[PDB]
Amino acid sequence: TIRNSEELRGKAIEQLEKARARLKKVEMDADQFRVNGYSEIEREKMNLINSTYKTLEQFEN
Amino acid sequence: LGDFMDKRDASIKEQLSGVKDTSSEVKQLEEQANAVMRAARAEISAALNKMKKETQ
Repeated sequence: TIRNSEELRGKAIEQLEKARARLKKVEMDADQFRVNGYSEIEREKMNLINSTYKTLEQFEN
Repeated sequence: LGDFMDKRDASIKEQLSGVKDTSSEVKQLEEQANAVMRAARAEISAALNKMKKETQ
């Protein structure tokens, strides 16, 4: 009986802590992903405007 | 002797409970970590979408 509860508690805490550590890491991945996405969106917006200005100029031609 | 018997039994039962207690604590830790990781990912995705939509 003693060897069981301890193992459960050992294993259990290794697992809660591990799960929350993973949460942190993701909190990290997402955090990273959000920054990348934001930059990509800005560039894409830039894409649209730039290319449409090119299209304008061609229309003027 | 009766007290000695009780002490030894309690010490063992307490060890089992603590071992049971530790296992539950580790399960909670793992669950919390998993939930946190999900938030990061999902959160950032949502952000870009909302941000991506605004840029568009």
